[PDB]
Amino acid sequence: FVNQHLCGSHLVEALYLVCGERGFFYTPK
Amino acid sequence: GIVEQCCTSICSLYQLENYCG
Repeated sequence: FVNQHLCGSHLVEALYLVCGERGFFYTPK
Repeated sequence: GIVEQCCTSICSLYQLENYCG
């Protein structure tokens, strides 16, 4: 599911699923 | 940043994991 254009909430959802308990940082700049 | 690599271009697992904690 990660090899596509991921924008907005879809990108944050992908980070949430991939990173799991590691957490993540979202910096759109 | 992540938007340029994953939204305006096609994302990858490597790129997403760059931003995990």
